[PDB]
Amino acid sequence: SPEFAAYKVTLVTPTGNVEFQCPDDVYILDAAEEEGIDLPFSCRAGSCSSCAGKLKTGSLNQDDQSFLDDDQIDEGWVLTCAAYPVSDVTIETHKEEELTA
Ligand code: FES
Repeated sequence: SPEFAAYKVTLVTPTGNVEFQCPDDVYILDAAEEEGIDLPFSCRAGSCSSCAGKLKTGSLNQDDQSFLDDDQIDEGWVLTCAAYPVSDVTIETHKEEELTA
């Protein structure tokens, strides 16, 4: 494993695609906000639905999230405030309304 790495993050938002580099040790949401991007959030701690998105391409680490159950992780759900990229990723944002619980 490299000590450090950078990953291309593409966010498909309701109003456009936005893209940015994200370090291996920076959450999706923080890397987006570093580039002026407006995403939904609240707790910023991985324990709610505000920042939910759907993984479309690549792989994510979500050790730091606690709200999504294993079934939801297997459905492609992502808490963008608690997810690190481990590859180039594409994520559809603003998806909280699709969650059941
Ligand atoms: S804002 Fe609450 S889990 Fe991300």
